[PDB]
Amino acid sequence: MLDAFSRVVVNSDAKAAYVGGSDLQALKSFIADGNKRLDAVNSIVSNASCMVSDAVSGMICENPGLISPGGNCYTNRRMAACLRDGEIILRYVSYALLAGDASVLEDRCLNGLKETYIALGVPTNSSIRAVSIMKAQAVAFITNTATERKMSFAAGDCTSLASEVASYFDRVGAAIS
Amino acid sequence: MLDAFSRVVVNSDAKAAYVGGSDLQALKSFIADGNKRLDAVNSIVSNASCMVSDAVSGMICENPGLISPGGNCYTNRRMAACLRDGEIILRYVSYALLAGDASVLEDRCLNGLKETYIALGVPTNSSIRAVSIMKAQAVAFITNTATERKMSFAAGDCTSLASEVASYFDRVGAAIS
Amino acid sequence: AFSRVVVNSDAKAAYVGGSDLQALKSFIADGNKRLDAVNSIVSNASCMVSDAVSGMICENPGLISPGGNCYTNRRMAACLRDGEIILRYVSYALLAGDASVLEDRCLNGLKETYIALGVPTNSSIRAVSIMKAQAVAFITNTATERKMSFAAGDCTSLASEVASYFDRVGAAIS
Amino acid sequence: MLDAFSRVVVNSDAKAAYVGGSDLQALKSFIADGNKRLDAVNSIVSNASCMVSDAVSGMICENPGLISPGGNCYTNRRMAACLRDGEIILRYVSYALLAGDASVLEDRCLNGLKETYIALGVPTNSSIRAVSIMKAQAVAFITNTATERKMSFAAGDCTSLASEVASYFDRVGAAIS
Amino acid sequence: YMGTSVAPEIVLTDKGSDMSRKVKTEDKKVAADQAAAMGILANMSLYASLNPVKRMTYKAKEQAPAYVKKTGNPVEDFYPSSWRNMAPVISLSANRVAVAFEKI
Amino acid sequence: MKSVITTVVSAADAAGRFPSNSDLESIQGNIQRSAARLEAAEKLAGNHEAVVKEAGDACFAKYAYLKNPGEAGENQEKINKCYRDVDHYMRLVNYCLVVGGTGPLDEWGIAGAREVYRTLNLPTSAYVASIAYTRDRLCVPRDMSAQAGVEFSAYLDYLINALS
Amino acid sequence: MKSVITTVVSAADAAGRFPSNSDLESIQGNIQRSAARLEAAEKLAGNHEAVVKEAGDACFAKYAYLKNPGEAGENQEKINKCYRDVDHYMRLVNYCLVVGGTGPLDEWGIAGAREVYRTLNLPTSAYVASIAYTRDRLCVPRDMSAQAGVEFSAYLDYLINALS
Amino acid sequence: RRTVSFNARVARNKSQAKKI
Amino acid sequence: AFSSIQNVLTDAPLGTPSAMGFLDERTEKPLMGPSEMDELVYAVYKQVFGNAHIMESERAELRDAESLFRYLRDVREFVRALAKSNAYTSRFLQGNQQYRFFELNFKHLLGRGPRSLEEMASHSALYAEGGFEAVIDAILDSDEYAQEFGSTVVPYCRFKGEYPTNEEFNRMLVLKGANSTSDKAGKGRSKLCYSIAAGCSQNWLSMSKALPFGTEKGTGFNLISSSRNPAARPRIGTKIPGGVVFSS
Ligand SMILES: *C(=C)C1=C(C)[C@@H](Cc2[nH]c(/C=C3N=C(/C=C4\NC(=O)[C@H](C)[C@H]4[C@@H](*)C)C(C)=C\3CCC(=O)O)c(CCC(=O)O)c2C)NC1=O
Ligand SMILES: *C(=C)C1=C(C)[C@@H](Cc2[nH]c(/C=C3N=C(/C=C4\NC(=O)[C@H](C)[C@H]4[C@@H](*)C)C(C)=C\3CCC(=O)O)c(CCC(=O)O)c2C)NC1=O
Ligand SMILES: *[C@@H](C)[C@H]1/C(=C/C2=NC(=C\c3[nH]c(C[C@H]4NC(=O)C(C=C)=C4C)c(C)c3CCC(=O)O)/C(CCC(=O)O)=C2C)NC(=O)[C@@H]1C
Ligand SMILES: *[C@@H](C)[C@H]1/C(=C/C2=NC(=C\c3[nH]c(C[C@H]4NC(=O)C(C=C)=C4C)c(C)c3CCC(=O)O)/C(CCC(=O)O)=C2C)NC(=O)[C@@H]1C
Ligand SMILES: *[C@@H](C)[C@H]1/C(=C/C2=NC(=C\c3[nH]c(C[C@H]4NC(=O)C(C=C)=C4C)c(C)c3CCC(=O)O)/C(CCC(=O)O)=C2C)NC(=O)[C@@H]1C
Ligand SMILES: *[C@@H](C)[C@H]1/C(=C/C2=NC(=C\c3[nH]c(C[C@H]4NC(=O)C(C=C)=C4C)c(C)c3CCC(=O)O)/C(CCC(=O)O)=C2C)NC(=O)[C@@H]1C
Ligand SMILES: *[C@H](C)[C@H]1/C(=C/C2=NC(=C\c3[nH]c(C[C@H]4NC(=O)C(C=C)=C4C)c(C)c3CCC(=O)O)/C(CCC(=O)O)=C2C)NC(=O)[C@@H]1C
Ligand SMILES: *[C@H](C)[C@H]1/C(=C/C2=NC(=C\c3[nH]c(C[C@H]4NC(=O)C(C=C)=C4C)c(C)c3CCC(=O)O)/C(CCC(=O)O)=C2C)NC(=O)[C@@H]1C
Ligand SMILES: *[C@H](C)[C@H]1/C(=C/C2=NC(=C\c3[nH]c(C[C@H]4NC(=O)C(C=C)=C4C)c(C)c3CCC(=O)O)/C(CCC(=O)O)=C2C)NC(=O)[C@@H]1C
Ligand SMILES: *[C@H](C)[C@H]1/C(=C/C2=NC(=C\c3[nH]c(C[C@H]4NC(=O)C(C=C)=C4C)c(C)c3CCC(=O)O)/C(CCC(=O)O)=C2C)NC(=O)[C@@H]1C
Ligand SMILES: *[C@H](C)[C@H]1/C(=C/C2=NC(=C\c3[nH]c(C[C@H]4NC(=O)C(C=C)=C4C)c(C)c3CCC(=O)O)/C(CCC(=O)O)=C2C)NC(=O)[C@@H]1C
Ligand SMILES: *[C@H](C)[C@H]1/C(=C/C2=NC(=C\c3[nH]c(C[C@H]4NC(=O)C(C=C)=C4C)c(C)c3CCC(=O)O)/C(CCC(=O)O)=C2C)NC(=O)[C@@H]1C
Ligand SMILES: C=CC1=C(C)[C@@H](Cc2[nH]c(/C=C3N=C(/C=C4\NC(=O)[C@H](C)[C@H]4CC)C(C)=C\3CCC(=O)O)c(CCC(=O)O)c2C)NC1=O
Ligand SMILES: C=CC1=C(C)[C@@H](Cc2[nH]c(/C=C3N=C(/C=C4\NC(=O)[C@H](C)[C@H]4CC)C(C)=C\3CCC(=O)O)c(CCC(=O)O)c2C)NC1=O
Repeated sequence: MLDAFSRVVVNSDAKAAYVGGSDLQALKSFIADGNKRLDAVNSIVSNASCMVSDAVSGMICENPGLISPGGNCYTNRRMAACLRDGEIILRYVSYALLAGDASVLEDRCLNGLKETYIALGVPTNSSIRAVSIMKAQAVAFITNTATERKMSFAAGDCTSLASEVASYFDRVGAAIS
Repeated sequence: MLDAFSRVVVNSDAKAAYVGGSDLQALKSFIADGNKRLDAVNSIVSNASCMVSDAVSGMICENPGLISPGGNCYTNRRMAACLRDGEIILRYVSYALLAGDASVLEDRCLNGLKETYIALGVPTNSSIRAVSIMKAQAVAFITNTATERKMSFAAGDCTSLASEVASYFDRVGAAIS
Repeated sequence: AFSRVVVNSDAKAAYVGGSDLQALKSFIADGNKRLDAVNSIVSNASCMVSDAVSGMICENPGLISPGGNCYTNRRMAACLRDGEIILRYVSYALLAGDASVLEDRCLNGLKETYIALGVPTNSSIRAVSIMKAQAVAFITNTATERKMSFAAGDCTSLASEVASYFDRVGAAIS
Repeated sequence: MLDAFSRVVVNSDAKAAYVGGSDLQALKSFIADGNKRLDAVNSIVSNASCMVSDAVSGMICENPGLISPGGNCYTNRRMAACLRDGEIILRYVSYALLAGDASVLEDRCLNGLKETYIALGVPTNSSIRAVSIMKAQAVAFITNTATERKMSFAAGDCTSLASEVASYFDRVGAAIS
Repeated sequence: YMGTSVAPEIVLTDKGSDMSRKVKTEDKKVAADQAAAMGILANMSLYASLNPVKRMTYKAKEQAPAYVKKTGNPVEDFYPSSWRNMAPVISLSANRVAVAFEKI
Repeated sequence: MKSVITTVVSAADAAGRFPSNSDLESIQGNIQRSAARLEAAEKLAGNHEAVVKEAGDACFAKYAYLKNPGEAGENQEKINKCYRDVDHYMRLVNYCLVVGGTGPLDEWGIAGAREVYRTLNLPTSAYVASIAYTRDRLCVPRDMSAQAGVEFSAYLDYLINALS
Repeated sequence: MKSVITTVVSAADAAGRFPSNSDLESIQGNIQRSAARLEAAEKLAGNHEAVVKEAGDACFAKYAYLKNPGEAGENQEKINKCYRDVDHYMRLVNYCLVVGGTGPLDEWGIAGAREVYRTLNLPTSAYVASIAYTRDRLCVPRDMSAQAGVEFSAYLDYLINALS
Repeated sequence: RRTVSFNARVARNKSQAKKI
Repeated sequence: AFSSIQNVLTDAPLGTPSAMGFLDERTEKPLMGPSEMDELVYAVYKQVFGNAHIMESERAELRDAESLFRYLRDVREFVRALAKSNAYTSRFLQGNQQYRFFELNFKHLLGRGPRSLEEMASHSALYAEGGFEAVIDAILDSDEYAQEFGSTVVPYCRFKGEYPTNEEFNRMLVLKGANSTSDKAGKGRSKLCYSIAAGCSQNWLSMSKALPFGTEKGTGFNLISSSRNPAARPRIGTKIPGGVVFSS
């Protein structure tokens, strides 16, 4: 797996060149805003079990045929597996937010995720809703635009990290579509 | 005359039928609690132009990809066609509330609706989201818990009718699922 | 790749009502501050473009002389029209929080058009820089001759944001 | 796996129905003729070692190239593996006759059997012939019409058990063809 | 009966008295109202223009422009006559944003 | 599922053995006990609306804090999804009386159920208050026979001990 | 005992390796937060008796059906045990601020917690109605430092996300 | 080669339980 | 339980001398000595790791698990110590999917393939309650590991003949390959993942590459399709004297 500093190394190992100062200003700025990246990670992992409970049960609201007999989220065994999957997509995105690089989300969580969900028969138009309901809830606490649960941050712009998470949640949505 | 109120629907043309003052006075003693049910359907259709204006705009309020270039409520006319079919659903639900059964709704409005929306490429995962906004307006207007507008009703409880008009809105949601 | 109001040839008004503003005001962080910073510019839009292009003349009086560009009173009014349009998109860019509609509809090709008509670029860079230095003082309410009535707090985040938009205008004609 | 009572309740679970007195008259005759189902399966497992060796060597009789050099019942190594396999097939169809549903024969024995045989080189036309001999051996022990070995039963028809087990032997040929 | 767009329109009349209380369940073909969709399609297009966190996680597709023949002069190519001197004017009031695009 | 027939043929399958005489001695007991539990099955089938009506409001009489706002039984659609989730459990007791095993309960109704009720804030004490109401509402010579009541109540408190 | 110092020496022993200067830098960050999470330590430890008097009644303010005879908190010895079972967590949150890790909550308070509250029918909704009070009682310029209220309100909802 | 009357980690236990 | 391939066409399984050395009170085992020792360690390194080709500066981090193995002569404790290593999670956990990690635990520690989706989903139920060490010690302390390998022999791919499902033999043949085959060749991407969750089977050429020498590796393929049609209802008739009876 890779992080934000290691992607700069493995791109300049491919050119047989030392990492000069012309490639350090994307990394010296990374440790400058690195405190407010860590400040915005734990707004996601502390609200995580309410986010998976909202994003699954809002997918039931939009598609009510998931809980019909023969639906995919019908019985109690199939309902708990859907709650377990949305916690896993939230867990691997919150590694990639912490690392600053989408390597580890791609090849442990998204590796063969589409061919698994076809074989199980999981609907792909409802499973992209549950990663997009919680996409909007993950740009909530970064931008502090939450209805309930206001969290005490420090003042400044965090829309770079809010747009980076929205890149990461659509990387899931481009993988299971 | 309630059997003649299905005659004006079955001809596939326009016929107007009504009951008199003495005829409705026999109707409200025949059926149970019919003064509430005429108060139920008057509370919807007095606000029916605001109900489909808020629900279709409320569908864009959390899903703005429909008005994205490439979406389905784009280019000037599809938005007008979506507002027509939102008003089609509201008059069949309010007639199902008035007649007391869903027997005019599932065969004349929902029969064939699922195959028509997937033929046209209508996104059926968002039309259930537009029905559930209209369900949330309807149980406010029956129980007079609408915040921006309060009507004048005789006192009592109407939660049996509000559960009835909620259950017709799931039948629209079950057919398009 | 411009913005969500891509309704070109249709609509043109698009207001936002009251309850849908409550869906918007509970959706922007410092959305009360961002609306007051837009209204501190667009209430003073006539005096901003008048003092900028007169102060451009007050530092460079060669544009009133014959041969200069802002001779022949239409062309002074066309410079007053172009001073407004640079202000109205940046006052939109403070509102939307992005420069995507500004870089596509207003700033795109602005270098090649001004050298086509013989517009002096260096004087217009001075004209935006006067409009940059005014709107910092309007947003932080350090405007000298007129002080607005705002609520208490700071607006130094938005004043750094609007200077980033005015530097994009100065980059696009440099 | 399922049996004949579990097969009915997964049919009603697709409709969310109750297993009532209309559906229960098939299950009330499965227990009514349930003595004859037990009376028929110890007519088969009491003769199962004679049934396998007659069916395998009766397949050698109609095809003597199976025991020449290059046949796939040639040595002692290959002939004992063929005798083991026909005992496995007769074991799983005695489970399926006992349950009254061919679920356990179809997922454990027959699922994936065609790909083993086209990787190990097993001829499938003669393997169907060894199963089709012991189908005819099984219907002669149930109806008590074998030439040797008359077993002691009670009087009546077991003609629906003899054709139920003939359909279980027909699924083995349909799965390796 | 599906595509014909008819629907039972119910009208209640009540004047308080007992002999004033008809219900009229007649049938009308409802019509797609073209003009009031622009009070919904435009206002939601500027609701979603001003969302900071619905312009991310709901990203629009990459719309191609019209066939603008770059004639060669940049004052017609980059700034055509349909977009000549157009700019947004924002008119705030109490509980209203009210942008407008007009030639200024 | 799990029943009397699937127990003895998977005990036989792991040993590589044919159906022996002890396995056919078991399914004789499925024949003899069947007239009890197929009478309790077809009594609960034609009476399932009134036994989940009485089990539903005995839940809210003991726990009237659920109709406080913010709780589980907040509005009428959440009351209606409570009467549905106890009509699901009386369907599975009818499925377990027909099969003659605990199979349809512990993999359509009990598997995953502690996980989904913990996330969605549903209390399990309200679920066991409904099921234990129907176990006392049964009386011996009126609602069924005396041996159908022993089959019907034993599948009721297997569900109680699984949720406890 | 999961903390910052054990996970960089149990991932070098599991690597079979000396600690190099990557996991020397991993507890340079232990120096920087030690001034702030030990600020919240004794601020809880001198105030612990009032913040369970103010949080423990809020589950008996929310859930007054607990005092009913036949239910969970039906006499005072069950009330006195209930204020003990929330002072155990405030003792355990005090250890999680000291060690810098989630260890003493993971192995003493949530380890096997979901089975004992199920079998004794102690409702876990009233446990996280009481940690949610102290998550909503702290005002950060009054009660502690600004960074200590980050670390106090990180281990309280860590209990909430583990108990539900 | 497994020799059924055999164990693996109660063999660890009883040599440190007969000494106790 | 005859199995015509096992000790005929393959080799004999390697391991320690006996299991009666643990009851010997003056020793712990028949003491093998360091030529009879390290050639058994060569067979544990070729089986838990695939053919990973571990270097000299990667074996130095496994110095402590061998030094315990040459005193406590238990093979199962050596396999348990090598699966909690960094060299087992940097090859089979780090850049793989979750069912790729699970399907290699059945190869490296059991010599078979997983038989079910229900058996496979219970291994992800143990991942939620203890991580990857809860998966590894539950395989090692199972009943299936005790009555096939024990403390005595290396966990080898065993041709049994009497598999509990026929599909279990198919997924074992896809998982092991030839001897010039490691298990890093896919980029993550579990091979058995589609067939476990759907219920279908494998491809005949991928299984017959991994069969031994002398077992008709590939013949029997008709030139039509390789799998079965579940929706087909054929007519299979039996001749009686009079006509033909279709007992369907
Ligand atoms: C984005 C900011 C945005 C929305 C969100 C969405 C608004 C929305 N509103 C409701 C609820 C109701 N809508 C009602 C309709 C009307 N109210 C009136 O008084 C007139 C008659 C009519 C048209 C304006 C009613 C009565 C309700 C219920 C009461 C209430 O106001 O809450 C919903 C559904 C439930 C909800 O999520 O709140 C939505 C989605 N439109 C937007 O632009
Ligand atoms: C010469 C004839 C001449 C100039 C040169 C130029 C002077 C000048 N003034 C500013 C600054 C501001 N202009 C402002 C605009 C207004 N003030 C008002 O109250 C009304 C609303 C409006 C129009 C008159 C404001 C608010 C400022 C900032 C306050 C300040 O005094 O600094 C600049 C830009 C700053 C700089 O970079 O120097 C210039 C160049 N005007 C002339 O008439
Ligand atoms: C958990 C309790 C969090 C929390 C998260 C938020 N969720 C937000 C919005 C949202 N919620 C739902 C599900 C809800 N809507 C429904 O229609 C139904 C029923 C059918 C349910 C259960 C949806 C679909 C959405 C939409 C997201 C979107 O499309 O934009 C939300 C507000 C928006 C936001 O700020 O992200 C939040 C904050 N709420 C909380 O306060 C705690 C921390
Ligand atoms: C945008 C998402 C937020 C916002 C973020 C900011 N946070 C800033 C500083 C900050 N946050 C913390 C706590 C944090 N650091 C850690 O090491 C850990 C974990 C152990 C956490 C949770 C600290 C210590 C700081 C620095 C000083 C302070 O505020 O205490 C910050 C300033 C930038 C910076 O100093 O790096 C910003 C902008 N503020 C917001 O308003 C939005 C909502
Ligand atoms: C063991 C001897 C049992 C027994 C078994 C039965 N076998 C029955 C029929 C049958 N057997 C063969 C094979 C036989 N015929 C050959 O030509 C050769 C050698 C080349 C052999 C070994 C065949 C072909 C058939 C007929 C199957 C068919 O028609 O396709 C049988 C059927 C009843 C009957 O024979 O009338 C039974 C019961 N018979 C016994 O009594 C002992 C217990
Ligand atoms: C058709 C295969 C036979 C035939 C069968 C009949 N068997 C009948 C009754 C029967 N069989 C058994 C023994 C069986 N039941 C068990 O519980 C066990 C093992 C535990 C076995 C092997 C019994 C006990 C009975 C019942 C009669 C009695 O108790 O003596 C039977 C009667 C119909 C019925 O009662 O179901 C029939 C027709 N008889 C035939 O002629 C063909 C060849
Ligand atoms: C609106 C909120 C939806 C949406 C709707 C669209 N529907 C379009 C056409 C259409 N809709 C119906 C169903 C409705 N109209 C009827 O006349 C009747 C029957 C009484 C019903 C139930 C029909 C039948 C049709 C047209 C099919 C035909 O005429 O052959 C439509 C136009 C599609 C187009 O022009 O390409 C739209 C946009 N689309 C949305 O995005 C939301 C979810
Ligand atoms: C439930 C949605 C309401 C509510 C309804 C009640 N209305 C009651 C009496 C009542 N209703 C009407 C009007 C109704 N009858 C008609 O014939 C027509 C015309 C089509 C309509 C709209 C009248 C005139 C009355 C009598 C009032 C009076 O005496 O002045 C009522 C009382 C019981 C009953 O009579 O059935 C109820 C409960 N009340 C509510 O609280 C919700 C909001
Ligand atoms: C004033 C402070 C400047 C200056 C301005 C002049 N601009 C002239 C023409 C012109 N410029 C643009 C580009 C820009 N203005 C717009 O209105 C829009 C669209 C919204 C854009 C992108 C345009 C489009 C035009 C009009 C030409 C056309 O439509 O093709 C101009 C007139 C030049 C002339 O008539 O020869 C002047 C004087 N020039 C200055 O000296 C100061 C620095
Ligand atoms: C920065 C440009 C200013 C400044 C801005 C602040 N405004 C604050 C609150 C506030 N502002 C308005 C007006 C604005 N909000 C709207 O919704 C609309 C249009 C409908 C406009 C023009 C209102 C109504 C409020 C709320 C006041 C109240 O609650 O009564 C504010 C306080 C923080 C906040 O409320 O978010 C600030 C800092 N104030 C400044 O100091 C600089 C100069
Ligand atoms: C009533 C006595 C309860 C109560 C129940 C509520 N349940 C809610 C949702 C719900 N119920 C189930 C389990 C159900 N589904 C099945 O397939 C089977 C077995 C065949 C059963 C028993 C599930 C899985 C769900 C969640 C998904 C859904 O809505 O269908 C519910 C709504 C909660 C919510 O919106 O999140 C309620 C209120 N409520 C009570 O007061 C007691 C505890
Ligand atoms: C060198 C300083 C000594 C000496 C060393 C020898 N040690 C031998 C075996 C051995 N050592 C340990 C302890 C160490 N290994 C571990 O794995 C752990 C804990 C993780 C520790 C502390 C153990 C457990 C063993 C036995 C395992 C094995 O058989 O290798 C050893 C081999 C003896 C032999 O050949 O049988 C030697 C030579 N011995 C010396 O004479 C000097 C003083
Ligand atoms: C499927 C299972 C099944 C049941 C368990 C019962 C449950 C049940 N009992 C009663 C209804 C009743 N049940 C009884 C019987 C008794 N009440 C007592 O106090 C005595 C202990 C006991 C005698 C045996 C009586 C007296 C009534 C009528 C009064 C009442 O509502 O309880 C009703 C209302 C409808 C009716 O009257 O039939 C229902 C659904 N019915 C079923 O269909
Ligand atoms: C170590 C952990 C710890 C806590 C979480 C708090 C919890 C707490 N809060 C209060 C008590 C109080 N706390 C506040 C403070 C506030 N109330 C508000 O509404 C404001 C938003 C906020 C300012 C920051 C006020 C005003 C009271 C008195 C009113 C009351 O809550 O009864 C008390 C009673 C004694 C006291 O005042 O301290 C306690 C124990 N104290 C602690 O020692």
